[PDB]
Amino acid sequence: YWNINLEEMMEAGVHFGHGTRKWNPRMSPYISAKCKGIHIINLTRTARFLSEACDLVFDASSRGKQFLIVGTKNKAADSVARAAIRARCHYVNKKWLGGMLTNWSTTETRLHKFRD
RNA sequence: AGGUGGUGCAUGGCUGUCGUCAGCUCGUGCCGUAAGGUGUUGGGUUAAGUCCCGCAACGAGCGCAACCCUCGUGUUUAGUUGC
Repeated sequence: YWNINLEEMMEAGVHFGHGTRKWNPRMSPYISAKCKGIHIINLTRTARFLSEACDLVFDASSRGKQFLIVGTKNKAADSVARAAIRARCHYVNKKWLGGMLTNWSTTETRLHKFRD
């Protein structure tokens, strides 16, 4: 059991806090305290900044706009590969080649060469 | 008309030379105010930016290679002034 059964239940488990002394002083209003070296991120402001982030993507999916989910990191590669097949959107996974999001015209010629 | 008269530091054509060395560049996209740079760097590897990996680089063009000519094996076809 926890406090309440909502979205704040799963976020209060093992889904918060990361950086240890490698932080950027620009993200200062987005933290609570520094417990045992690790910087604990505030769940009160994340829930408000997740709401306005979920309001614009819902206002884009109703129109029929396309999304792109990038993730070349080893600890996030397997989760980025499954989430985009279910959503039918663009995704990068393996080695990141310089110029994929801007140079779509030069990289799609390689995709047509794969089909040739 | 004629000039093997001057000037190839006025020139065409052609050549040596470093060199067969292997480099020389471009499109798109990024970096910097900009001139430019990145790709043509790095780690190894080959005769060779040859190739692999890494990497805002991703691809491409000239060069390298190959395609052409002989030599080394055989096979098929045709045999004189060949055997």
